[PDB]
Amino acid sequence: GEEQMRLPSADVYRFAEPDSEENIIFEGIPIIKAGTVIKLIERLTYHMYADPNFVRTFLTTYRSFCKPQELLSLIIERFEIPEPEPTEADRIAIENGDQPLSAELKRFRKEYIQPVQLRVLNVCRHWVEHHFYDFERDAYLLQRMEEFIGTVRGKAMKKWVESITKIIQRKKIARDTFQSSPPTVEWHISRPGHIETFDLLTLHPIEIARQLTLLESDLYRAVQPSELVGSVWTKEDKEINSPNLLKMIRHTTNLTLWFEKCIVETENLEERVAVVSRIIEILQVFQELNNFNGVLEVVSAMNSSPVYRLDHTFEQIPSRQKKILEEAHELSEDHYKKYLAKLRSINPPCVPFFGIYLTNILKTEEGNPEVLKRHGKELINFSKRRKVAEITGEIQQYQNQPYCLRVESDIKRFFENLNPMGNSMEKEFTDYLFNKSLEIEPRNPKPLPRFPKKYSYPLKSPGVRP
Ligand SMILES: COc1cc2nc(C)nc(N[C@H](C)c3cc(N)cc(C(F)(F)F)c3)c2cc1OC
Repeated sequence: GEEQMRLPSADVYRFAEPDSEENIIFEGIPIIKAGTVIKLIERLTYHMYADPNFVRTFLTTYRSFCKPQELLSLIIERFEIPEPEPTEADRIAIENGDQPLSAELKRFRKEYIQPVQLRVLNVCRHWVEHHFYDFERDAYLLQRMEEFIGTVRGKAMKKWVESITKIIQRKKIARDTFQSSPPTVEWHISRPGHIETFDLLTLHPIEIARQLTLLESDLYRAVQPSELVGSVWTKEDKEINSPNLLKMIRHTTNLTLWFEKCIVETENLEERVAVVSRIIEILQVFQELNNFNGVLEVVSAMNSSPVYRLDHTFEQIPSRQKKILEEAHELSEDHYKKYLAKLRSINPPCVPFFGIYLTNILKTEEGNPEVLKRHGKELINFSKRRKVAEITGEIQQYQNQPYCLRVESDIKRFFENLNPMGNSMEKEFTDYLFNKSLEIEPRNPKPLPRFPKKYSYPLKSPGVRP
Protein backbone atom coordinates (compact mmCIF):
# COMPACT_ATOMS: atom_id res chain seq x y z
CA GLY A 1 0.00 0.00 0.00
CA GLU A 2 0.76 3.77 -0.14
CA GLU A 3 2.51 3.45 3.27
CA GLN A 4 5.32 1.17 1.92
CA MET A 5 5.46 2.65 -1.63
CA ARG A 6 6.55 6.02 -0.09
CA LEU A 7 9.57 4.39 1.65
CA PRO A 8 12.76 3.50 -0.35
CA SER A 9 13.18 0.21 -2.24
CA ALA A 10 15.10 -2.78 -0.77
CA ASP A 11 17.47 -2.83 -3.80
CA VAL A 12 18.83 0.68 -2.86
CA TYR A 13 18.34 0.84 0.99
CA ARG A 14 18.36 -1.84 3.74
CA PHE A 15 16.54 0.04 6.54
CA ALA A 16 13.08 0.32 4.88
CA GLU A 17 11.79 -3.30 4.79
CA PRO A 18 8.41 -3.80 6.64
CA ASP A 19 8.34 -5.15 10.21
CA SER A 20 7.53 -8.87 10.62
CA GLU A 21 7.60 -11.71 13.19
CA GLU A 22 10.97 -12.93 11.74
CA ASN A 23 12.85 -9.56 12.07
CA ILE A 24 11.49 -7.73 15.22
CA ILE A 25 9.63 -8.61 18.49
CA PHE A 26 8.18 -6.34 21.21
CA GLU A 27 7.48 -6.98 24.92
CA GLY A 28 3.22 5.15 23.85
CA ILE A 29 6.66 3.99 22.65
CA PRO A 30 6.91 0.15 22.36
CA ILE A 31 9.76 -1.72 24.10
CA ILE A 32 11.90 -3.89 21.78
CA LYS A 33 12.28 -7.51 23.02
CA ALA A 34 14.38 -8.74 20.06
CA GLY A 35 15.42 -7.93 16.45
CA THR A 36 18.06 -8.17 13.71
CA VAL A 37 21.03 -5.69 13.73
CA ILE A 38 19.34 -3.78 10.79
CA LYS A 39 15.93 -3.51 12.58
CA LEU A 40 17.72 -2.37 15.80
CA ILE A 41 19.65 0.33 13.85
CA GLU A 42 16.38 1.40 12.12
CA ARG A 43 14.60 1.78 15.50
CA LEU A 44 17.69 3.41 17.07
CA THR A 45 17.17 6.18 14.44
CA TYR A 46 13.36 5.91 13.89
CA HIS A 47 11.64 8.76 12.00
CA MET A 48 8.33 8.88 13.96
CA TYR A 49 9.79 9.59 17.44
CA ALA A 50 12.93 9.99 19.56
CA ASP A 51 13.71 7.11 21.99
CA PRO A 52 16.29 8.25 24.58
CA ASN A 53 15.94 5.07 26.66
CA PHE A 54 16.64 2.74 23.70
CA VAL A 55 19.59 4.90 22.57
CA ARG A 56 21.10 4.68 26.13
CA THR A 57 20.72 0.87 26.36
CA PHE A 58 21.90 0.29 22.76
CA LEU A 59 25.14 2.31 23.18
CA THR A 60 25.88 0.63 26.57
CA THR A 61 25.33 -2.96 25.29
CA TYR A 62 25.89 -2.98 21.46
CA ARG A 63 29.47 -4.38 21.72
CA SER A 64 27.96 -7.79 22.80
CA PHE A 65 26.39 -8.19 19.28
CA CYS A 66 28.15 -5.59 17.03
CA LYS A 67 31.72 -4.20 16.71
CA PRO A 68 32.28 -0.36 16.97
CA GLN A 69 33.59 -0.16 13.36
CA GLU A 70 30.50 -2.09 12.14
CA LEU A 71 28.07 0.18 14.11
CA LEU A 72 29.71 3.27 12.54
CA SER A 73 29.35 1.75 9.04
CA LEU A 74 25.65 0.91 9.67
CA ILE A 75 24.59 4.39 10.95
CA ILE A 76 26.41 6.10 8.03
CA GLU A 77 24.50 3.73 5.64
CA ARG A 78 21.21 4.66 7.44
CA PHE A 79 22.02 8.40 7.03
CA GLU A 80 22.47 7.98 3.23
CA ILE A 81 18.78 7.74 2.17
CA PRO A 82 18.02 7.70 -1.60
CA GLU A 83 15.45 10.25 -2.79
CA PRO A 84 12.55 9.11 -5.02
CA GLU A 85 12.44 9.80 -8.77
CA PRO A 86 10.25 12.75 -9.91
CA THR A 87 6.66 12.02 -10.94
CA GLU A 88 5.92 11.77 -14.71
CA ALA A 89 4.48 15.33 -14.75
CA ASP A 90 7.57 16.70 -12.91
CA ARG A 91 10.01 14.93 -15.31
CA ILE A 92 8.14 16.64 -18.24
CA ALA A 93 8.52 19.94 -16.30
CA ILE A 94 12.29 19.37 -15.64
CA GLU A 95 13.01 18.31 -19.28
CA ASN A 96 11.46 21.71 -20.31
CA GLY A 97 13.74 23.81 -18.01
CA ASP A 98 10.88 24.49 -15.55
CA GLN A 99 10.85 24.02 -11.78
CA PRO A 100 9.01 20.81 -10.75
CA LEU A 101 6.29 20.76 -8.08
CA SER A 102 8.09 17.87 -6.25
CA ALA A 103 5.30 17.58 -3.66
CA GLU A 104 6.09 13.97 -2.54
CA LEU A 105 9.87 14.56 -2.68
CA LYS A 106 9.55 17.64 -0.38
CA ARG A 107 7.32 15.61 1.98
CA PHE A 108 9.72 12.58 2.04
CA ARG A 109 12.57 14.98 2.92
CA LYS A 110 10.65 16.68 5.73
CA GLU A 111 8.87 13.62 7.25
CA TYR A 112 11.53 10.86 6.66
CA ILE A 113 15.06 12.00 5.52
CA GLN A 114 15.50 15.01 7.84
CA PRO A 115 14.24 13.20 11.03
CA VAL A 116 16.32 10.01 10.38
CA GLN A 117 19.49 12.02 9.59
CA LEU A 118 18.98 14.08 12.81
CA ARG A 119 18.44 10.82 14.78
CA VAL A 120 21.76 9.43 13.36
CA LEU A 121 23.56 12.61 14.52
CA ASN A 122 21.95 12.22 18.01
CA VAL A 123 23.39 8.66 18.19
CA CYS A 124 26.86 10.10 17.25
CA ARG A 125 26.48 12.80 19.98
CA HIS A 126 25.54 10.29 22.73
CA TRP A 127 28.31 7.89 21.47
CA VAL A 128 31.13 10.47 21.97
CA GLU A 129 29.64 12.02 25.16
CA HIS A 130 29.07 8.82 27.18
CA HIS A 131 31.34 6.24 25.39
CA PHE A 132 34.44 8.17 24.17
CA TYR A 133 36.65 5.23 25.26
CA ASP A 134 35.61 3.48 21.96
CA PHE A 135 37.38 6.28 20.03
CA GLU A 136 40.42 6.37 22.39
CA ARG A 137 40.89 2.57 21.91
CA ASP A 138 40.44 2.90 18.10
CA ALA A 139 42.03 6.00 16.51
CA TYR A 140 40.92 4.77 13.04
CA LEU A 141 37.26 4.87 14.33
CA LEU A 142 37.65 8.50 15.46
CA GLN A 143 39.02 9.77 12.12
CA ARG A 144 36.17 7.92 10.32
CA MET A 145 33.59 9.70 12.60
CA GLU A 146 35.30 13.11 12.13
CA GLU A 147 35.38 12.61 8.31
CA PHE A 148 31.63 11.78 8.35
CA ILE A 149 30.38 14.67 10.61
CA GLY A 150 32.86 16.97 8.80
CA THR A 151 31.30 16.25 5.33
CA VAL A 152 27.65 16.67 6.56
CA ARG A 153 25.85 19.63 4.84
CA GLY A 154 22.57 21.24 6.02
CA LYS A 155 20.76 24.03 7.93
CA ALA A 156 19.66 22.08 11.09
CA MET A 157 22.66 19.71 10.65
CA LYS A 158 25.07 22.72 11.22
CA LYS A 159 24.19 23.06 14.97
CA TRP A 160 24.32 19.27 15.56
CA VAL A 161 27.78 18.79 13.94
CA GLU A 162 29.20 21.70 16.01
CA SER A 163 28.02 20.20 19.34
CA ILE A 164 29.39 16.75 18.39
CA THR A 165 32.77 18.35 17.57
CA LYS A 166 32.69 20.41 20.84
CA ILE A 167 32.33 17.13 22.80
CA ILE A 168 35.14 15.26 20.91
CA GLN A 169 37.68 18.06 21.56
CA ARG A 170 36.57 18.47 25.23
CA LYS A 171 37.09 14.67 25.67
CA LYS A 172 40.52 14.91 23.96
CA ILE A 173 41.47 17.74 26.42
CA ALA A 174 40.20 15.65 29.38
CA ARG A 175 42.92 13.05 28.57
CA ASP A 176 45.66 15.74 29.11
CA THR A 177 35.28 20.93 46.32
CA PHE A 178 34.21 19.96 49.91
CA GLN A 179 32.32 22.27 52.32
CA SER A 180 34.25 20.92 55.34
CA SER A 181 37.97 20.38 55.89
CA PRO A 182 38.94 16.67 56.14
CA PRO A 183 39.82 15.07 59.52
CA THR A 184 43.41 14.88 60.78
CA VAL A 185 45.51 12.04 59.30
CA GLU A 186 45.95 9.53 62.16
CA TRP A 187 49.34 7.89 62.94
CA HIS A 188 50.14 4.98 65.34
CA ILE A 189 53.72 3.44 65.50
CA SER A 190 54.98 4.13 61.92
CA ARG A 191 55.91 7.81 61.53
CA PRO A 192 55.18 9.79 58.30
CA GLY A 193 57.70 9.13 55.49
CA HIS A 194 59.01 5.88 57.10
CA ILE A 195 57.50 3.74 54.29
CA GLU A 196 59.99 0.95 55.14
CA THR A 197 58.16 0.38 58.52
CA PHE A 198 54.58 0.42 57.07
CA ASP A 199 52.50 -2.70 57.87
CA LEU A 200 49.05 -3.76 59.23
CA LEU A 201 49.87 -3.18 62.96
CA THR A 202 52.28 -0.19 62.57
CA LEU A 203 49.85 2.02 60.58
CA HIS A 204 46.77 3.41 62.43
CA PRO A 205 43.57 1.26 61.93
CA ILE A 206 41.47 4.41 61.26
CA GLU A 207 43.85 5.64 58.55
CA ILE A 208 44.13 2.18 56.89
CA ALA A 209 40.33 2.07 56.42
CA ARG A 210 40.27 5.76 55.29
CA GLN A 211 42.99 5.34 52.61
CA LEU A 212 41.56 1.99 51.41
CA THR A 213 38.10 3.67 51.21
CA LEU A 214 39.53 6.46 49.01
CA LEU A 215 41.36 3.89 46.83
CA GLU A 216 38.25 1.65 46.47
CA SER A 217 35.98 4.68 45.86
CA ASP A 218 38.28 5.83 43.01
CA LEU A 219 38.31 2.29 41.54
CA TYR A 220 34.49 1.93 41.78
CA ARG A 221 33.96 5.24 39.91
CA ALA A 222 36.39 4.35 37.05
CA VAL A 223 34.34 1.29 35.96
CA GLN A 224 32.16 1.80 32.85
CA PRO A 225 28.89 -0.19 32.28
CA SER A 226 30.28 -1.61 28.95
CA GLU A 227 33.14 -3.35 30.84
CA LEU A 228 30.47 -5.62 32.45
CA VAL A 229 28.25 -6.39 29.39
CA GLY A 230 28.61 -9.72 27.57
CA SER A 231 30.90 -11.03 30.40
CA VAL A 232 33.80 -9.44 28.48
CA TRP A 233 36.06 -9.42 31.65
CA THR A 234 35.95 -13.29 31.57
CA LYS A 235 36.72 -13.44 27.76
CA GLU A 236 40.20 -13.44 26.07
CA ASP A 237 40.00 -9.70 25.17
CA LYS A 238 39.61 -8.25 28.69
CA GLU A 239 42.71 -6.07 29.40
CA ILE A 240 41.49 -3.48 26.82
CA ASN A 241 37.68 -3.99 27.18
CA SER A 242 37.60 -4.17 31.04
CA PRO A 243 40.77 -2.34 32.33
CA ASN A 244 39.12 -0.52 35.27
CA LEU A 245 36.94 -3.50 36.30
CA LEU A 246 39.95 -5.87 36.40
CA LYS A 247 41.90 -3.40 38.66
CA MET A 248 38.87 -3.42 41.03
CA ILE A 249 38.80 -7.30 41.11
CA ARG A 250 42.60 -7.56 41.45
CA HIS A 251 42.59 -5.05 44.36
CA THR A 252 39.85 -7.03 46.13
CA THR A 253 41.81 -10.28 45.59
CA ASN A 254 45.14 -8.75 46.73
CA LEU A 255 43.66 -7.10 49.88
CA THR A 256 41.55 -10.14 50.92
CA LEU A 257 44.56 -12.48 50.46
CA TRP A 258 46.85 -9.98 52.23
CA PHE A 259 44.58 -10.07 55.35
CA GLU A 260 44.66 -13.92 55.29
CA LYS A 261 48.49 -13.89 54.87
CA CYS A 262 48.84 -11.48 57.87
CA ILE A 263 46.73 -13.90 59.96
CA VAL A 264 48.18 -17.37 59.03
CA GLU A 265 51.84 -16.12 58.81
CA THR A 266 51.57 -14.90 62.47
CA GLU A 267 52.29 -18.24 64.22
CA ASN A 268 52.14 -16.96 67.83
CA LEU A 269 48.47 -17.40 68.93
CA GLU A 270 48.33 -14.21 71.08
CA GLU A 271 49.92 -12.09 68.27
CA ARG A 272 47.54 -13.61 65.66
CA VAL A 273 44.58 -12.70 67.93
CA ALA A 274 45.74 -9.01 67.85
CA VAL A 275 46.06 -9.12 63.99
CA VAL A 276 42.46 -10.47 63.63
CA SER A 277 41.22 -7.97 66.25
CA ARG A 278 42.80 -5.09 64.24
CA ILE A 279 41.26 -6.27 60.95
CA ILE A 280 37.82 -6.30 62.72
CA GLU A 281 38.52 -2.71 63.92
CA ILE A 282 39.40 -1.79 60.28
CA LEU A 283 35.93 -3.22 59.31
CA GLN A 284 34.29 -1.03 62.04
CA VAL A 285 35.75 2.10 60.40
CA PHE A 286 34.61 0.83 56.93
CA GLN A 287 31.08 0.60 58.50
CA GLU A 288 31.41 4.20 59.83
CA LEU A 289 32.39 5.37 56.30
CA ASN A 290 29.65 3.25 54.57
CA ASN A 291 32.33 1.41 52.56
CA PHE A 292 30.39 -1.86 52.11
CA ASN A 293 33.04 -3.07 49.59
CA GLY A 294 35.67 -2.97 52.37
CA VAL A 295 33.36 -4.56 54.99
CA LEU A 296 32.63 -7.53 52.67
CA GLU A 297 36.39 -7.91 51.79
CA VAL A 298 37.13 -8.43 55.53
CA VAL A 299 34.15 -10.86 55.78
CA SER A 300 35.55 -12.74 52.75
CA ALA A 301 38.99 -13.01 54.48
CA MET A 302 37.44 -14.20 57.79
CA ASN A 303 35.28 -16.77 55.91
CA SER A 304 38.16 -18.17 53.78
CA SER A 305 39.21 -21.80 54.42
CA PRO A 306 42.55 -20.85 56.19
CA VAL A 307 41.02 -18.26 58.59
CA TYR A 308 37.50 -19.65 59.30
CA ARG A 309 38.95 -22.84 60.92
CA LEU A 310 41.15 -20.93 63.48
CA ASP A 311 38.91 -21.66 66.52
CA HIS A 312 41.67 -20.92 69.08
CA THR A 313 42.18 -17.42 67.56
CA PHE A 314 38.47 -16.41 67.49
CA GLU A 315 37.93 -17.85 71.04
CA GLN A 316 40.14 -14.98 72.39
CA ILE A 317 38.33 -12.35 70.22
CA PRO A 318 35.99 -10.34 72.55
CA SER A 319 32.21 -10.88 72.21
CA ARG A 320 31.67 -7.29 70.99
CA GLN A 321 34.10 -7.81 68.05
CA LYS A 322 32.51 -11.24 67.38
CA LYS A 323 28.94 -9.67 67.10
CA ILE A 324 30.27 -6.93 64.77
CA LEU A 325 31.77 -9.62 62.49
CA GLU A 326 28.70 -11.91 62.70
CA GLU A 327 26.32 -9.08 61.66
CA ALA A 328 28.70 -8.21 58.77
CA HIS A 329 28.29 -11.80 57.43
CA GLU A 330 24.47 -11.43 57.83
CA LEU A 331 24.72 -8.62 55.20
CA SER A 332 25.30 -11.41 52.58
CA GLU A 333 22.59 -13.88 53.70
CA ASP A 334 19.32 -14.33 51.75
CA HIS A 335 20.87 -12.99 48.51
CA TYR A 336 22.25 -9.86 50.30
CA LYS A 337 18.82 -8.93 51.76
CA LYS A 338 20.28 -6.94 54.70
CA TYR A 339 23.13 -5.33 52.63
CA LEU A 340 20.60 -3.99 50.06
CA ALA A 341 18.26 -2.65 52.79
CA LYS A 342 21.29 -0.91 54.41
CA LEU A 343 22.60 0.53 51.08
CA ARG A 344 19.22 2.11 50.22
CA SER A 345 18.78 3.65 53.74
CA ILE A 346 22.27 5.18 54.37
CA ASN A 347 23.24 8.80 53.60
CA PRO A 348 26.06 9.35 51.04
CA PRO A 349 28.96 9.06 50.45
CA CYS A 350 29.44 5.27 50.20
CA VAL A 351 31.38 2.55 48.33
CA PRO A 352 28.82 -0.19 47.42
CA PHE A 353 29.83 -3.86 47.42
CA PHE A 354 30.91 -4.45 43.82
CA GLY A 355 30.90 -8.27 43.67
CA ILE A 356 27.09 -8.57 43.88
CA TYR A 357 26.77 -6.77 40.50
CA LEU A 358 29.27 -9.13 38.79
CA THR A 359 27.43 -12.15 40.34
CA ASN A 360 23.94 -10.95 39.18
CA ILE A 361 25.25 -9.93 35.72
CA LEU A 362 26.88 -13.38 35.19
CA LYS A 363 23.58 -15.05 36.22
CA THR A 364 21.66 -12.94 33.66
CA GLU A 365 24.34 -13.62 30.99
CA GLU A 366 24.14 -17.41 31.59
CA GLY A 367 20.36 -17.59 32.25
CA ASN A 368 19.27 -15.82 29.03
CA PRO A 369 20.05 -16.81 25.39
CA GLU A 370 22.09 -14.58 23.07
CA VAL A 371 19.42 -14.91 20.32
CA LEU A 372 15.70 -15.85 19.91
CA LYS A 373 14.68 -17.87 16.81
CA ARG A 374 11.46 -17.22 14.87
CA HIS A 375 10.57 -18.88 11.52
CA GLY A 376 14.15 -20.22 11.30
CA LYS A 377 15.70 -16.72 11.60
CA GLU A 378 17.90 -15.68 14.61
CA LEU A 379 17.10 -12.33 16.29
CA ILE A 380 19.33 -10.63 18.87
CA ASN A 381 17.75 -10.93 22.37
CA PHE A 382 17.82 -7.21 23.20
CA SER A 383 15.86 -7.62 26.49
CA LYS A 384 18.86 -9.68 27.77
CA ARG A 385 21.06 -6.59 27.14
CA ARG A 386 18.41 -4.32 28.73
CA LYS A 387 18.45 -6.42 31.96
CA VAL A 388 22.27 -6.18 32.15
CA ALA A 389 22.13 -2.41 31.42
CA GLU A 390 19.62 -1.93 34.29
CA ILE A 391 22.07 -3.60 36.75
CA THR A 392 24.98 -1.39 35.52
CA GLY A 393 22.56 1.57 36.02
CA GLU A 394 22.44 0.63 39.74
CA ILE A 395 26.28 0.85 39.74
CA GLN A 396 26.28 4.39 38.23
CA GLN A 397 23.68 5.58 40.79
CA TYR A 398 26.56 5.69 43.41
CA GLN A 399 29.55 6.86 41.22
CA ASN A 400 29.11 10.59 42.22
CA GLN A 401 29.92 10.24 45.95
CA PRO A 402 33.38 11.65 46.82
CA TYR A 403 34.78 11.45 50.39
CA CYS A 404 35.93 14.40 52.54
CA LEU A 405 39.14 12.58 53.54
CA ARG A 406 42.75 13.70 53.00
CA VAL A 407 44.91 11.52 50.73
CA GLU A 408 48.22 10.25 52.18
CA SER A 409 50.41 9.30 49.17
CA ASP A 410 52.79 7.00 51.11
CA ILE A 411 49.88 4.93 52.53
CA LYS A 412 47.97 5.01 49.19
CA ARG A 413 51.08 3.61 47.43
CA PHE A 414 51.42 0.87 50.10
CA PHE A 415 47.89 -0.47 49.43
CA GLU A 416 48.23 0.01 45.62
CA ASN A 417 51.50 -2.03 45.51
CA LEU A 418 50.16 -4.96 47.64
CA ASN A 419 51.49 -8.27 46.31
CA PRO A 420 50.78 -11.05 48.87
CA MET A 421 51.09 -13.87 46.28
CA GLY A 422 54.54 -12.71 45.11
CA ASN A 423 55.55 -14.84 42.10
CA SER A 424 52.98 -17.57 43.08
CA MET A 425 49.59 -18.06 41.38
CA GLU A 426 46.27 -17.71 43.31
CA LYS A 427 45.47 -21.48 43.58
CA GLU A 428 49.05 -22.19 44.74
CA PHE A 429 49.05 -19.29 47.25
CA THR A 430 45.65 -20.30 48.76
CA ASP A 431 46.98 -23.91 49.07
CA TYR A 432 49.96 -22.40 51.01
CA LEU A 433 47.67 -20.32 53.30
CA PHE A 434 45.52 -23.39 54.14
CA ASN A 435 48.58 -25.61 54.71
CA LYS A 436 49.97 -22.80 56.96
CA SER A 437 46.63 -22.71 58.89
CA LEU A 438 47.03 -26.47 59.67
CA GLU A 439 50.62 -25.81 60.86
CA ILE A 440 49.72 -23.02 63.36
CA GLU A 441 46.51 -24.79 64.55
CA PRO A 442 46.55 -28.57 63.82
CA ARG A 443 43.40 -30.75 63.48
CA ASN A 444 41.69 -31.92 66.82
CA PRO A 445 43.64 -35.24 67.59
CA LYS A 446 46.99 -33.44 67.12
CA PRO A 447 47.88 -31.01 70.04
CA LEU A 448 48.30 -27.16 69.77
CA PRO A 449 52.06 -26.28 69.69
CA ARG A 450 53.54 -22.94 70.82
CA PHE A 451 55.37 -20.63 68.37
CA PRO A 452 57.79 -17.71 68.97
CA LYS A 453 56.74 -14.06 68.63
CA LYS A 454 57.67 -12.14 65.43
CA TYR A 455 56.69 -8.52 66.35
CA SER A 456 59.20 -6.33 68.28
CA TYR A 457 56.84 -3.33 68.65
CA PRO A 458 53.74 -3.34 71.00
CA LEU A 459 50.53 -5.08 69.86
CA LYS A 460 47.98 -2.88 71.71
CA SER A 461 45.63 -1.03 69.36
CA PRO A 462 45.15 2.74 69.55
CA GLY A 463 41.41 2.11 68.88
CA VAL A 464 38.90 3.44 66.31
CA ARG A 465 37.78 6.65 68.16
CA PRO A 466 39.68 9.52 66.41
C1 LIG B 1 27.02 -21.32 57.34
O1 LIG B 1 28.28 -20.73 57.05
C2 LIG B 1 28.64 -19.63 57.77
C3 LIG B 1 27.91 -19.08 58.77
C4 LIG B 1 28.35 -17.90 59.42
N1 LIG B 1 27.57 -17.37 60.41
C5 LIG B 1 28.07 -16.29 61.02
C6 LIG B 1 27.23 -15.69 62.10
N2 LIG B 1 29.21 -15.66 60.72
C7 LIG B 1 29.98 -16.15 59.76
N3 LIG B 1 31.18 -15.52 59.46
C8 LIG B 1 31.72 -14.33 60.11
C9 LIG B 1 32.22 -13.36 59.04
C10 LIG B 1 32.83 -14.76 61.04
C11 LIG B 1 33.97 -15.42 60.59
C12 LIG B 1 34.96 -15.84 61.48
N4 LIG B 1 36.09 -16.48 61.03
C13 LIG B 1 34.78 -15.61 62.84
C14 LIG B 1 33.64 -14.96 63.31
C15 LIG B 1 33.45 -14.71 64.76
F1 LIG B 1 32.19 -14.89 65.15
F2 LIG B 1 34.18 -15.52 65.51
F3 LIG B 1 33.80 -13.47 65.12
C16 LIG B 1 32.67 -14.55 62.40
C17 LIG B 1 29.59 -17.33 59.04
C18 LIG B 1 30.35 -17.95 58.03
C19 LIG B 1 29.89 -19.07 57.40
O2 LIG B 1 30.56 -19.75 56.42
C20 LIG B 1 31.87 -19.32 56.08
